[PDB]
Amino acid sequence: QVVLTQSPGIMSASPGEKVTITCSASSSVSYMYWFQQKPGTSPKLWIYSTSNLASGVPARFRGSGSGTSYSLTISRMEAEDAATYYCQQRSGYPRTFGGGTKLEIKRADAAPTVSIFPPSSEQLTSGGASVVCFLNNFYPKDINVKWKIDGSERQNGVLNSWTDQDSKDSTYSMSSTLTLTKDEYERHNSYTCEATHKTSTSPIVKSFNR
Amino acid sequence: EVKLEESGGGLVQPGGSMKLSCAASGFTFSDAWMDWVRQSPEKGLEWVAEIRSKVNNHAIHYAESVKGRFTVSRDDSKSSVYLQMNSLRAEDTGIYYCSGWSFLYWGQGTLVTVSAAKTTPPSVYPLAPSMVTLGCLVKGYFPEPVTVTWNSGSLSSGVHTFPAVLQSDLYTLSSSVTVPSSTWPSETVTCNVAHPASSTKVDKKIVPR
Repeated sequence: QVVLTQSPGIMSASPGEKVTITCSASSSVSYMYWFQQKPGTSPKLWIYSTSNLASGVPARFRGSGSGTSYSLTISRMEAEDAATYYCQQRSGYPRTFGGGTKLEIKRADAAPTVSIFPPSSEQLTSGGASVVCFLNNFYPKDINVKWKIDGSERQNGVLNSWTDQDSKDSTYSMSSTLTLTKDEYERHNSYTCEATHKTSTSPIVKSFNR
Repeated sequence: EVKLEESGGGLVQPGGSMKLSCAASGFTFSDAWMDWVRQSPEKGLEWVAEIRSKVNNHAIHYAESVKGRFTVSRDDSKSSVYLQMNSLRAEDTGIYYCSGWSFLYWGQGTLVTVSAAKTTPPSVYPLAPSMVTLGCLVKGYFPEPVTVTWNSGSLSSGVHTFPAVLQSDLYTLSSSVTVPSSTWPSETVTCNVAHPASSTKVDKKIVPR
């Protein structure tokens, strides 16, 4: 089985910039094929037989390469080009795909908007207490969340989730849920989430008291 | 135009079987090689099976991971391709695409979930505190997917729906919405949660504490 390694795994670019993504095969193949995928939809054939543009693919794109080394080049990127691109070989069986190169949009830095939410009355009735923190609309994507209960750091019981880049404003969001039993939750007074992001030297701190 | 209409997906326990069907139209099916491709976070895109055209003897190849367990077939008179999946494992979970004319055409995909976990409707909880952020917590459901909208989709901007996370054999997801703080609670904000697998359709108003 031919292994396809794509580089980079992930990158960002501003519209107008040249973008080159590469696919390296473990053994030589006659042709490379490329597919575009956007979240929530199927892959679309993008380039076939190394260098042929599929119908509808704009001229900005160019496929090239030979042997074990192939490339997909965007001469001048457009915002609509933000997607994951997969290479694929069909030089024998199994057909294989590279791991994808995710092309994201470069934008200005943005501080997270942080919001903390107590457990709802209805959840408490069930014997549960989820405290939720949203870290919304920040750039770039790296962020840390810390939970504190009565001022003391809480690790364990934390469910973290990260969005893909927002198609509107090009930012990232994160949700963090601390789940306790109702009994533990009522044992404590203050609940705090702290976001650390490169936009500030000091954490953004939102809290509530029971 | 070309349509590849997949069906037969869903939830099955390990060791179980599923049969996927793909009804094709808009191209000469008898000339087309057809393929199944699956997608998961862990393994990305994986070719599953190929079945060639009549002139190419309907020759069949499988990924080694499915050899002996999956059977691809086609019915040219019904312009349809099939994938019989036996002895299912957890790692067979993913979106299965029908692919036509050697990867030129792709279906929308059908989700196949292989787990011992039973179908469970979500518990939907409101998250209440110049803009105000609100939310809903969609907890303890299985299988995927859930859809979340706000005010029946009319609140389309300001919205982040976070990928679900599987813990304790149950998924949990959250969604946030931002509205002008002057408008809440005076104007009602409602999250609408649908979980087709359990035929769940619920509207949760966000009420102040």
